[PDB]
Amino acid sequence: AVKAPGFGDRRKAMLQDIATLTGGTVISEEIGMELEKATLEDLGQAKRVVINKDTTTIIDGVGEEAAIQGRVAQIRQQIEEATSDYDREKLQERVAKLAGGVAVIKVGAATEVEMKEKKARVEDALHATRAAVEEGVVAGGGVALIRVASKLADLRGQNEDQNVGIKVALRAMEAPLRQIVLNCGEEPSVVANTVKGGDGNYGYNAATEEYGNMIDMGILDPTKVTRSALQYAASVAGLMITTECMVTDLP
Amino acid sequence: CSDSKAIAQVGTISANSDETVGKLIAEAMDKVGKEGVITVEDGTGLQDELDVVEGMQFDRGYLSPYFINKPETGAVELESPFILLADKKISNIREMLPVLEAVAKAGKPLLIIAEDVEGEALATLVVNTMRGIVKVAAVKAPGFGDRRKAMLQDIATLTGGTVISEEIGMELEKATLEDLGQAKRVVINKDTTTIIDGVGEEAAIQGRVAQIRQQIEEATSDYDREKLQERVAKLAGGVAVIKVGAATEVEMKEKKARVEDALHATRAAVEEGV
Amino acid sequence: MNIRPLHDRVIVKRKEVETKSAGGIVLTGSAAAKSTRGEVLAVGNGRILENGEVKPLDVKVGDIVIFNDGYGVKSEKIDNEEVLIMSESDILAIVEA
Amino acid sequence: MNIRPLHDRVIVKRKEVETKSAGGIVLTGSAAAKSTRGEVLAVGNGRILENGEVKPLDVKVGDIVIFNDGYGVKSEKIDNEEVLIMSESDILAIVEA
Ligand SMILES: Nc1ncnc2c1ncn2[C@@H]1O[C@H](COP(=O)(O)OP(=O)(O)O)[C@@H](O)[C@H]1O
Repeated sequence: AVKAPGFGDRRKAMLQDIATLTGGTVISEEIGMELEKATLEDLGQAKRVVINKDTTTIIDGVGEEAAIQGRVAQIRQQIEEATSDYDREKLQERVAKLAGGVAVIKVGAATEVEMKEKKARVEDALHATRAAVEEGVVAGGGVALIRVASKLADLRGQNEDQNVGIKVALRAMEAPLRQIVLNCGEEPSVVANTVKGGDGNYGYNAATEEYGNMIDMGILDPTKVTRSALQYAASVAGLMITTECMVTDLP
Repeated sequence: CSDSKAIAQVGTISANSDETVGKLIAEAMDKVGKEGVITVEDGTGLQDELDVVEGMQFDRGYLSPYFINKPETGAVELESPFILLADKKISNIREMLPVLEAVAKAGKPLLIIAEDVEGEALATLVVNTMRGIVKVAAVKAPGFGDRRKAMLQDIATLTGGTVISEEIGMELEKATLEDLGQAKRVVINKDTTTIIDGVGEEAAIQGRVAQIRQQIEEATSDYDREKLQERVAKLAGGVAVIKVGAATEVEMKEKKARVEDALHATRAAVEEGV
Repeated sequence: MNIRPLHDRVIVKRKEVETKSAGGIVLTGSAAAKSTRGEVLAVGNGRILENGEVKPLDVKVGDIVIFNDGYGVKSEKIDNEEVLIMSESDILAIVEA
Repeated sequence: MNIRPLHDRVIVKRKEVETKSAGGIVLTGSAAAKSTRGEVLAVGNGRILENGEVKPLDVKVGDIVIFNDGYGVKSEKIDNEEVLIMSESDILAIVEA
């Protein structure tokens, strides 16, 4: 005997998972099934089960996959909701436990200071890959923004001021690349130019400090992150330059 | 200021030349009619959105998921049901029972509204809706005590039933089919309840809306004006909500501020002209 | 395997009717629920007062009866089946065919 | 389908609710009065007291009676009808039409 998996209501939902998976039926006190009366057919079946101090495990369900996959598919309607990822972690967890699997990456390090930073880069890469998978990828090294900026050169607005605003943005999309170059202590003007001289995915490889095709060099930025970064930057900077006055507490 | 064009204009002007907002308000004011309510909340996504709920709908869900009829959508549909309106929370099924037996012989489903429905009653009710003895559903009354008790009479007169008030000489054990309210349809999900085409007299409805207009001029502004007109909307007109899109929270503040400004301004145009 | 009640005591098995049936046609019930009726399996000698004699137990056997469930009744289980033991004083009435 | 109560016990149906006008002074009310009267459905053989054999109850059937209801009265449902089972000692006097 083991406690049921989650906190009460979510867990009550998870009992049905276990039930349909093992071809058994949940005994629900709030219905006209009583806890005292149950038959051998009410029980679920499994190939084997294994329990330790930590987790409980079912080695297989004896229930047919039609009904089961019916439930894995029908939980997908529950996947999108106002709760963002809070539900998604344990819900996709649920879906996986029924269909897929769960994975955990243990990050190795010698000392705690290395451990924290290393794990940070790992979680970063995880988010990045999920984003890549979801929205696709574009050429890295900040060559993306500059590449689209070159396509927007003919874009103009309602008045001259708006024109200048557009030109400001297009200039600012060069920033990431110039900064990447700059951290090497190299001419951003020259590299940015020789990149603007190029076409397609031609860009600067900062680790090898040489030019080349980015995608062929396996330098990839998930489209989602470039898209988001640009969108968010413009959102706040746009408002921030409209400031004619500032009010605060006294020093 | 009358036509939706002009409304859209003053909206646009007050909103600092955001035309979208101006058109949105004119559109909303057109859809919910006069007396209908328009409010604005922070939007999930980057684009502006206008939501419109027509008629009588309140925000409470089915108390048990087992009540579900006609799934999926996890919804419960009752065709021409009886509405039961109770001022008190329902614990025992004894006090509950006579009216329910009266409805089961009646041929019709039953809808329940109270402070709450406690275990013994829910359990008995669920088992009975499961056995296929009766089609039934139960939801909480809309507001906090004075608010909900105030809205119970609204829903009552809308559906032509009478609220059972322990605080008057009606006790729930003694209840009649005439004490029950009637409606064309009712639809309930985990979130909201809806009463479609209530059978209550148009006389009674305009009577209670008129009776609420005396409450409209009440000396306490903001929410009192807001939540009261809300009730009115539910009886006669409809309710609308404008969700403000933004990339970041500061942009959300700026846009939403401009939106409420445009909202008040358009209302002002309707009232006093331009 | 047959137990014989003594004196004023009788032994009956309750019929499980799944309670009510409230109060008319037809409803179920959740709390305050249990079989209040049953058939008499066996009967004791009778009451003893003043030793006028032992006046038996106005309740014959294989009668269908209504009774009150108090503390006085206790349930015991014979082979394969649970049955209850009570005193005639605890018996309210008898149904006739 | 007549059920017979045993010994001193009789079975009675509860009488009506609310309040009279009593000359006109009395009107419906929150304060509840619950069945202090009833009509008797059936009656037992009689009481047996310390060799005082069977004394036939002084209460005929279809009599209208007043009673005080303690635990001694039990509520049971016969023929889908709510009824009370009580001892004649628990029964107060009887009113004539
Ligand atoms: N070897 C490389 N050569 C050129 N550009 C690179 C290389 N590695 C990463 N980049 C670019 O630098 C950026 C990485 O920025 P990083 O330092 O991880 O901070 P953040 O991810 O928050 O911007 C990515 O856009 C990537 O395209």
